[PDB]
Amino acid sequence: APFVAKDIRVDGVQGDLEQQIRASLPVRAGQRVTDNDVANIVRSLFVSGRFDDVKAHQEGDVLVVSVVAKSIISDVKIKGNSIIPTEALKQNLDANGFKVGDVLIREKLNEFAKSVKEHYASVGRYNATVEPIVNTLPNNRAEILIQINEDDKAKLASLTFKGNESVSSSTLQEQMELQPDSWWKLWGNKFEGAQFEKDLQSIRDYYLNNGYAKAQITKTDVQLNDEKTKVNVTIDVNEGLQYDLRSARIIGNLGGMSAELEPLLSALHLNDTFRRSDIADVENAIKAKLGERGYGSATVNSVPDFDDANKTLAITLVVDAGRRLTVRQ
Repeated sequence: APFVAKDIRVDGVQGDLEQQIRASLPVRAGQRVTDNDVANIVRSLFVSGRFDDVKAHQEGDVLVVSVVAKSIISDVKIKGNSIIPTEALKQNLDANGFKVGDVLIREKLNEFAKSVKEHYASVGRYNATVEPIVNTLPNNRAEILIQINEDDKAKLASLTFKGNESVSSSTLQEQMELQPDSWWKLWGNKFEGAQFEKDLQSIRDYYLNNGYAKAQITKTDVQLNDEKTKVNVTIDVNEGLQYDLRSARIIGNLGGMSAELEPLLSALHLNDTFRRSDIADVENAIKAKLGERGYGSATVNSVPDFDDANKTLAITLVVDAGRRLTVRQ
């Protein structure tokens, strides 16, 4: 849709190149320009090889040209490398166009990372990870960082606890199967060794097996290492107040049985420190009991109610019994 380009902005870039883009622009501040002219700019730009993307529209009186330029490589560095010597990894980069000269092509980077993974596997580190990182820098440049873990893991260095008001470090780490100097599989990336999932329970269980029935575990850090041995771990825990059990009131669909279920709240110790494990064993018999009469899908669910103020807690075992059975011969 033709128009007069009073100004001509060029958006993607800085200096160096912003300059040469301008200097080659087939068009002139001031003239009026067709779709066709503008296409000519955009195609000329793409043919250089230098851009992942070029667009061009009118923004009032100015022809704007946005752009996204291939970075060029300032430093290449590798951490975690350890039995493929850096010499050879550096040689590989340099054969695959990741010399410092060069214009980074990002996809070839991931291809390169895959290929190094495949070499680590000809030497039997089938768990290796080779993840490349690109930090971008001004002047249309960037540096490359190849991160390598040749196994996952290495030995666990330190656990550290934050927000543990009342319970000590030393206590919680007896709750945990994972002790220092035992290994710490890190399943690449980002999903805590499976078994550490376990131990976060042990803990939750134990604040709940000892009053603190708000204890949410807040967050968890993992500190790797530069070389990818040793890791430091940090568990952030919010204990909250340490409640007590006053009432133990039941509801819902009990399939008659209210009868013989009410005698079950009884090896409970009302007006004493709350406890999940006790509260559970109730649900267990409640559920065994309902099972006798053929209700063996019955579901208990411990809702609560709080005196934060007066330090106590009101149990509401919502039950219901998934049908009765009746087999008949």
